[PDB]
Amino acid sequence: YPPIKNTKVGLALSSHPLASEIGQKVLEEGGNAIDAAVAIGFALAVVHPAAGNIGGGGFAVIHLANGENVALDFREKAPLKATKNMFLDKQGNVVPKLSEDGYLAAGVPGTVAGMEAMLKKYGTKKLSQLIDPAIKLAENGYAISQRQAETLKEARERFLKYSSSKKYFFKKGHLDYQEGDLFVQKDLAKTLNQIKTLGAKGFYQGQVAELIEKDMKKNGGIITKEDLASYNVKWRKPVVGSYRGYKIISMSPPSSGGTHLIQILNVMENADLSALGYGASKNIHIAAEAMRQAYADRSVYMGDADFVSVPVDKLINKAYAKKIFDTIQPDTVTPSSQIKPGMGQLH
Amino acid sequence: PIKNTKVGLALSSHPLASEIGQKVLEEGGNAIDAAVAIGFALAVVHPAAGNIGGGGFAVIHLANGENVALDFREKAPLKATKNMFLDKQGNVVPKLSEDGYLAAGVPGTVAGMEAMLKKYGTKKLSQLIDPAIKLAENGYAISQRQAETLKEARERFLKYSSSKKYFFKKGHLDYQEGDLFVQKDLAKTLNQIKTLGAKGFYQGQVAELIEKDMKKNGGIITKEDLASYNVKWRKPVVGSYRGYKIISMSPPSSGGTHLIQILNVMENADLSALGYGASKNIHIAAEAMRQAYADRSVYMGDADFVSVPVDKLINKAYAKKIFDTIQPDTVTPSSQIKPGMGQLHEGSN
Amino acid sequence: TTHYSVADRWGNAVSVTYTINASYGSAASIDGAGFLLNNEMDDFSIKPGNPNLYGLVGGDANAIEANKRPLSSMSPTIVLKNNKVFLVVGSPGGSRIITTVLQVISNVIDYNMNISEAVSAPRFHMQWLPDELRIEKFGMPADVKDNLTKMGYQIVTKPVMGDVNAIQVLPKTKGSVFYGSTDPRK
Amino acid sequence: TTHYSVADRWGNAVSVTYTINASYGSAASIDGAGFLLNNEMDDFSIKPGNPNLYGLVGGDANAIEANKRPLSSMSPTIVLKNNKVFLVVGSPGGSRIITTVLQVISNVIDYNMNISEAVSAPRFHMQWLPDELRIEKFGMPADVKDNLTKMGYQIVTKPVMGDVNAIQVLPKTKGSVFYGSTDPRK
Repeated sequence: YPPIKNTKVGLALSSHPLASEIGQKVLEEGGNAIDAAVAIGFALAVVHPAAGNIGGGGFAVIHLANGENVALDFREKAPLKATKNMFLDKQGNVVPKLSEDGYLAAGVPGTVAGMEAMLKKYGTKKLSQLIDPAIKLAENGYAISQRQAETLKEARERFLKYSSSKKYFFKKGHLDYQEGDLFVQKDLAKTLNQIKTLGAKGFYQGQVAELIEKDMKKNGGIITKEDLASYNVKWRKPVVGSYRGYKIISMSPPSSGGTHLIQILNVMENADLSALGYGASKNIHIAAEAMRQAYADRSVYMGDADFVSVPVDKLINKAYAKKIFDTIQPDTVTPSSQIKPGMGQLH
Repeated sequence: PIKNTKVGLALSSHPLASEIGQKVLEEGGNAIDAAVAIGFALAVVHPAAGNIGGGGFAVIHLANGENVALDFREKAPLKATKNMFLDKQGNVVPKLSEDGYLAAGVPGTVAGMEAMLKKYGTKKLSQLIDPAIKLAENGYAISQRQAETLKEARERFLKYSSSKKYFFKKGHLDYQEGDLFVQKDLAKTLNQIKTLGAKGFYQGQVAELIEKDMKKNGGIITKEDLASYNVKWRKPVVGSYRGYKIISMSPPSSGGTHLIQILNVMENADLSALGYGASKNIHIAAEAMRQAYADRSVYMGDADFVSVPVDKLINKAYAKKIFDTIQPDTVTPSSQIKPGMGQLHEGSN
Repeated sequence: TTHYSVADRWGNAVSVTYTINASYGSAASIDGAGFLLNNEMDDFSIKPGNPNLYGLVGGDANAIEANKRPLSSMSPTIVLKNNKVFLVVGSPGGSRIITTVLQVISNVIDYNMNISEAVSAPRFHMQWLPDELRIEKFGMPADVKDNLTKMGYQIVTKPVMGDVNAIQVLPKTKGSVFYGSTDPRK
Repeated sequence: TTHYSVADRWGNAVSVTYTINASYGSAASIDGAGFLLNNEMDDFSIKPGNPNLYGLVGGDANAIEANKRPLSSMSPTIVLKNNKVFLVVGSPGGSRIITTVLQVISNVIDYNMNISEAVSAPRFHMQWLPDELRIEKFGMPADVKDNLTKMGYQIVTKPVMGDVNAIQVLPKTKGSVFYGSTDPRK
């Protein structure tokens, strides 16, 4: 139960021991939270391939020593050739797994751009140094954990469909990796070294960009050098809220999380949850009904704010939350079928 | 959960003690050898409970299928008397049975460790105790929790010169998390045991130190008490619960008896039906517990000195009767509970 | 998806959630580069009313367009108190991310749990569609489920939700103390 | 009090619970020997009806007598399933030892929890006198507490109970696997 503790350099926590240690060591060596975050970002792209990555994207919410709160959007972008019904057959019907497995299901990767973006703006150490640990792990390998042997096995069927993956995630003869096996990733190392040397350009340009485009074209994908060269992170303002005297700073669009998190919290704030304590059906009911309305709202008002109008300010307005709370009945629920996005309000 | 499929596991409340035990299993010792090394290790790294100055029980399952129990519980001193903790008016003398030298029973831990080792171990006490000696001599790091407990016991330690010297840094300062704690006198005592075995504690120099400090501070333990200390191999209490066999400690402990008793009552209900935490299941376990502790207050004691109806307390027939008294949706106030439920009456006794 | 939290001695705090969407993303790699490609496009509404990998639905707001970024549920968050770092939290889990993060925060602020307790605590989930109250094994006792079922909820026990890596910073007389917690779920 | 469990590859299992009674026992050490003396005499009934440190009471059976051993609640236990070690469990906690140990056993056998879950699960306690149902913080939700209270229980929240160090052995295709768990309460 006892939480991890530190009273000197702070904490750097991730879902993988090697990556967390790598980040912690950056803190011990003098780097700041950003330096450590960038170091962790690349480490996880090596030791936790199921999620950690350089081929995906994500978000970063940051509180700076000077009191400023910023959000970094390095989410993937639909390719330049992507279309509204690109995953439907010639009858408007969803083409099975076309948006789940394969090269066409991929958006332009932003992770690498994101790491360099936050480093250049708020970091203090050089990328070349913060990326060395991951490079070492990719070059010399690491032990396949118990959980990894599993997840890797549950994804075997998918890997098999693609030669590229068959070569990187299987031992000779396309055999699954077992717990304890030493997993080495030479090509990933090369790519990482490219970034270490040329920075983000080592990924979105040159050989790596070449490999991406040619392999994409060769496999029915649509990502091209044009896409990579045009990928751009976006520093956005975080969505902000308050909860019983605490300031909530979370991710704004293209993420819906921060908005609905603050929305639901706003509804719950109208009740004294502390009174009945954790796990009381009375408190769970209030939170669940708030969630119910928020997810309904999500299905209609949420999208990339750069392309559509998203009523963030309205959804996080406490008056709107108060209107939701007042509809919550003490011992009965509001069926989802009777829920109406926006409640009719939002105007 | 931690795991092992090679030599097994040795688990304790202190990582250094657990490692010492695990190391014994790795080096080829059996469960008893590892238990003995841990017993001495905890007496160094976990002074709040680990010890050589107290006592306890060991329940053992041997590879051949036999189940035995070792009683190394302290004994009231030879000069102990029924009202020794009461004043002339028959009222409890505050703290007399809790703080100080008169609150002590004759220690059995050391006799117990040696007893189980010589009967079921495979290694020499001399080697199994070295890790502990090393920790007492070289010292170990005070943990966060340990700093907390030492601090809370501060007022009690201050009452005695011996403890003020051993459990406080120079100047009566509380040990802090991270401080290296060295125990030279303890190492000296552990070395006597390493060289002479149990006799290194119950006799010779150590026995003298004990009797001397006792006389000086109002305690009644003497060299005779120590030389007379005896462990006892007893039959464990045995029971069953939904197919599984329950092996636990018999008197002088009431633990195994009431554990089997309470589980016997619970066995009459299908707890799986509602699952963990259901008030319906808690009610049955709680009312069973209520009757068990009521029974404890009257029928439990050292069976060598008093008649203890262990077999009747763990009989599923008695448990069924207790179960039947449990009323749905309502408790039986403790004021209304009758120890024994009229099932433990041996005539007019 | 995976999330990591970082906080230093200077007062900086970084909460990062990134992913390739599903486990191993699209399962397809870039030959010669050695990295897996994401299948983030599935976070787009590829057809009105069509539920994706997490049961989420959408209309026009989240339809596919060139260079548009697909809607996400990732909730990297930082909670402040007196403008100082108090909590750094986030988690993976598709649609359940929002509710998971929300519960950890509520656990600390509403029930005064330390970050370890807040993270370990059983979690529930409601996402409108499907109309069910998702819970975890051993997470809710009979008495609670009975009362919720009476209210109209359709309770379903499913795999544990999330993998929260959080940090709690508390002001010390001379400096600050950092408390962290990894999730016992994964 | 403290408990430790050991199980080896030959099939032996040793469950040991030992103590000097209270935290640091009598708080008095043997000068020149470096060890603390137990305050085990308090486990005796020093006066009919007088509650000891754990609220336990007694009469003749547990009265003081020279050379007699004071009654204990220590419950070092071993559970078998076919004369083969299944669980090695025990715990400190005075009067609460008995209930702590049986709940862990129950959690495994009745609710099929693995040893880690079994140990971590909240615990309750009833010892007849005082007439109260003792629970742990965050251990029992309002719904359950309300129903138990309506039954007649006087619920009280007190410090966490115990420090279980347990081992679970499960037969494997080729041999046995040993699962262990320390107590978070430790």
